Amino acid sequence: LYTVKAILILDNDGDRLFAKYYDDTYPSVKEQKAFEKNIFNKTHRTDSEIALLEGLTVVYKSSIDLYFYVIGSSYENELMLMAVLNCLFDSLSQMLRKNVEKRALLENMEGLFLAVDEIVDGGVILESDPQQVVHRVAL
Amino acid sequence: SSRNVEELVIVLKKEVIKTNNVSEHEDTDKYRQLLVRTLHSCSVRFPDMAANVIPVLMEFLSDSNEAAAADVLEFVREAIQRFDNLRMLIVEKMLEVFHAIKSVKIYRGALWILGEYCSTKEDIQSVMTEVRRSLGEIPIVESEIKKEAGELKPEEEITVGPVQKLVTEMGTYATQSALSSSRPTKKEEDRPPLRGFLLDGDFFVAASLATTLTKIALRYVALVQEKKKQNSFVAEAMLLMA
Amino acid sequence: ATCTDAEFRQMWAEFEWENKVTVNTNMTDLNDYLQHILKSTNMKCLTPEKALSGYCGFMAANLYARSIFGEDALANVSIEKPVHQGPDAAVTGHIRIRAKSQGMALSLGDKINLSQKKTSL
Amino acid sequence: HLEKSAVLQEARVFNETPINPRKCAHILTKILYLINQGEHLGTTEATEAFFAMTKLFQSNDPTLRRMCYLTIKEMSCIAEDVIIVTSSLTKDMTGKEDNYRGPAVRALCQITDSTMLQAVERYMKQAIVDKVPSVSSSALVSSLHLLKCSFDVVKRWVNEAQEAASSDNIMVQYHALGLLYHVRKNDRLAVSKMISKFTRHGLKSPFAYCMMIRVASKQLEEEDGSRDSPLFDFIESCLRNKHEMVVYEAASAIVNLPGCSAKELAPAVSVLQLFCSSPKAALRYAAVRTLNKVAMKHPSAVTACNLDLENLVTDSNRSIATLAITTLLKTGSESSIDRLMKQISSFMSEISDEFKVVVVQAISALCQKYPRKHAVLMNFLFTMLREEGGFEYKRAIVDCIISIIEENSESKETGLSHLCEFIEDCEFTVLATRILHLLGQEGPKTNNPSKYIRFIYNRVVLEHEEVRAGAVSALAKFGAQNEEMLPSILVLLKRCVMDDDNEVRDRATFYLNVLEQKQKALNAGYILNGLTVSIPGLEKALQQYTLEPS
Repeated sequence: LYTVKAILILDNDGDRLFAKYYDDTYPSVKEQKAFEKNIFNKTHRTDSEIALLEGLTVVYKSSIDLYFYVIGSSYENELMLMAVLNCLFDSLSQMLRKNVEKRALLENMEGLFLAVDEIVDGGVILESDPQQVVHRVAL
Repeated sequence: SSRNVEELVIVLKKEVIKTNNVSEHEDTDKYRQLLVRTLHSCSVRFPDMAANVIPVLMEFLSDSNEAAAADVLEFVREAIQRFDNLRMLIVEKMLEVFHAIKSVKIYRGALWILGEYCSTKEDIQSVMTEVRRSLGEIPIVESEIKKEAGELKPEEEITVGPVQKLVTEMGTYATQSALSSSRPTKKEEDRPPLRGFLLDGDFFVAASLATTLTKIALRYVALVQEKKKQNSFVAEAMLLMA
Repeated sequence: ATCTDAEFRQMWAEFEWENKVTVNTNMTDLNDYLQHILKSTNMKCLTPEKALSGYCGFMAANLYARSIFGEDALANVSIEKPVHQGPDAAVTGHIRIRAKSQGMALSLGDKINLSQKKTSL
Repeated sequence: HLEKSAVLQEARVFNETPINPRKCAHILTKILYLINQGEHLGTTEATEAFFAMTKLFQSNDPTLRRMCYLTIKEMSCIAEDVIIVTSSLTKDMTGKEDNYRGPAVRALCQITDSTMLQAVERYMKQAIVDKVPSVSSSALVSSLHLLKCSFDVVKRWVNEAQEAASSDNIMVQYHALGLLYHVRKNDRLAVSKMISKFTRHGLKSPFAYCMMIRVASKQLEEEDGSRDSPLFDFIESCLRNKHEMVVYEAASAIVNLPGCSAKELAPAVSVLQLFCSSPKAALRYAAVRTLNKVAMKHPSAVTACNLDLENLVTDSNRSIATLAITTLLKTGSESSIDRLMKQISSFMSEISDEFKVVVVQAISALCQKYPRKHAVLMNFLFTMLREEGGFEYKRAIVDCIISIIEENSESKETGLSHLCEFIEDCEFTVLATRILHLLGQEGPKTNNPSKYIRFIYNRVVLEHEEVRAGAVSALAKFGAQNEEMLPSILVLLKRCVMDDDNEVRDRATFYLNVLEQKQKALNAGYILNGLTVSIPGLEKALQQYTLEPS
């Protein structure tokens, strides 16, 4: 039981606006931020549903001032990961009552924290239905 | 000066790294090292300077950063090659900062002083052993410890490892294997040509001044005089860059 | 223009001279054909970069020029004249050449072979 | 954003009389923020905050309940007397609504230990069977965590877990089958029964397929007693649902280790299954591949080739281009190597930095891995030396040299010699060490050592200690192996460079004295060819494989 390695929603530098680690491989801030900077550097300023970083398929999207991440295994493809990443974007948008930017996330830090935990649970994909997550969470 | 040597030693004493002033010490290793070599070249030039240099060198060591010791140990060890059983006194100071370690340089240099100097001291299993089971960076450490560890007088040390344990150690560190000083840090030598073997063959007479490592250690390769750059560096290190 | 060992060394470091050719009629030492020809492609054989002995003793010339081409020109002419039982290729010399973007490097490379003109009207 | 001390502290009021769901929930949000923003809690204040929060469980508000689940899991390990919160979680857990149901089981089970395992079971059995994915999946992941604390309690849940497995709902099934496989295991055979039950089925759950493919990938013919085939009628060997990841995972295992052989509607020996998905968008990355395939990656390789090769050449986008190199690498093999090498040559032109180092390593690495001759490998290794001149390293001097002395040595030294003409001291410690080590060791009669010596002599002056020390010792060995050489050793060693620097001096004093002074019993003995300091494997090729599409 494992698909998603980690989820990060990063500003346009790779610094932690947010990350919640569905791996046990980053718990300390220094390394959680390093990871975040690492994934953001590869993936950014080339938007696609694919990136390969650290031998893992990284699926990412972007907004005005954020890049949104799911990191998962590379034995899969973008599309499986993408379903998590689409939930992540979508659910935060509907939850916060505003599209994902740094402003929406900061506006409601609580909605963001709770919403992401419903999407991924210890690296298993707990939820992937944006609607379900949003009802499930209370602001 | 006398030539250049006298006033260069005074001048170098001010420039070279100390525990006295921290406006003359720096944690960048090459500059520190170079400054030790400049001070030390004055001795090699002129005798009077040997007597001044060795106590100042011990102050250089007293900084007690891994690296700070390290640079210090590296030149002084060259000085001993020139200055045979004259710098017996330094060995005990030189061991001290060898234990907190994160670099190659400290291991290299210390192992050489402690190694050549063995008759003078008796500490050596204890000093070497904390480092031998400690880590840092150890490539070049191998080369320098390989020619070095046994040397001088066959049985004139003992703390829980006499000079013979040292020859055992010296051989293990070079490329062999042996329980001694709670095993050495690494065994696999530095740059491809060097290898263990020459010294392994060597130590005909176990770490004793004869025709062994000790000989080599208490002798200096070719001519070594002046500031012609034969165990020397040619004035004060900062002026030379220009 | 000319260099000393320090200027040559600095320029060696400054920009690459990996480019080499072996030029025939560099059988001879630095002084003879090689100097005269090198002169005509406004070059000059100066200081050494050699290390001679009983096993070593290729003749080495450090060359310099400052071309009106927006480049300098440098080269080292190594003359492979046997001082060993196994020479490179016997007599001949390999000229390792450069210029500042190695556009004159090539001039050095071939203008150290031969060079002669005459008529008798 | 926040300060961990102030927020951990003000939480202590809960422990007394104030419960204020708004204030406490905020304070909790702040805790989650301290972690999220990246901060580390202080233990005294954390321990205190944890005992305080449990009072807050009395008030049942969905946002406060939510805060409470995340905060207790994060604060659980950096807190004491946490056991009090179990009751409060059970109280919450039985309360109907997904907000409580799912999030509580997960928070409770994390804190729960074998003593406490028994308590959660009634509520767990009720939560696992749910076809409402939140409650069931959280309960299924929760059970996975609990297998640690106590196995036996979790095992009883196999029936509820199986019940969830029968859903075609993606989560409920993924979690149900995945968890079951872990749980019921006491022997292979009982797990195998669980898998066969779902196995005949054409799911619409890609995740279940994937987790199961992995269990399945090996030949299982004892599924539900016994059966006459390794058969998997769920995509692993079948292709009932198309979707490029599932299709890729399945196709690479089945082809040369049947999970079942090829069907007209489900290729499973033939190379096809990957290939029909192969022309695609970004999606293509799974599809285009290969791995194994009948009988080789090469007939397979041709399909996909248009896709992998055009992206790899065109895209100087890192994200696309990486997928394109991995995909080229996958369609590769022994045969493919002609093609793979031209492409990899081409690739650095798109991304050229580290990627440059990697392609010049790759072309050599591929030649060693997939044979196009060992010589060609050396010639590629020259091209690597030429292009980078510094991203070769120390491990390269040892690996190039060891590899080289299989055949190349006379040539390699000579090539190296030419290569050394490059750049006097920016070429690095390593190249000088390679020409030096090789010229020392071979003792050229293939070319005159005098060029080599002259080249090395200059490099030593202005380059690092380790090479200058290397140069004296090499010279000494060079002396012992070849008598001729001794005159050059003497001009070099008297110099302030190859001796009388620092490290260089010490080694030199030894090496010199042994050659000069002593018998050279030692020197003779020491040179056995004049070999390296260690002989590892062939490190480059694996390194290179991962490193290129990063």
